[PDB]
Amino acid sequence: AGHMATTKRVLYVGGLAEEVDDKVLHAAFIPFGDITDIQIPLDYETEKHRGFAFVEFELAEDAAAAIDNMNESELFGRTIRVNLAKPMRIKEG
RNA sequence: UAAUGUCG
Repeated sequence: AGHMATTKRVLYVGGLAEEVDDKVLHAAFIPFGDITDIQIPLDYETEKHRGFAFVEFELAEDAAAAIDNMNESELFGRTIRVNLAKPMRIKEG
């Protein structure tokens, strides 16, 4: 039919600690399905983390299960938030 | 929960 939203197999993440790395999100997101890419962009002004990230699955049903089994979770002693990404020109086609 | 998806 079509994509679940303005994006496909992508998940926004927030509430992360400044110590969280792409290996932490990979270890947290892998049991729900095959991960295909991960992003943790720094502030682009001071080279520091902002407590948010993105994760991307090989399948869309794995991203839906990840929303259903990782939202409101807790990483590094802080509560996280997880959902599909907001509308914007994505790096993908 | 919000992005300049550290340019691949």
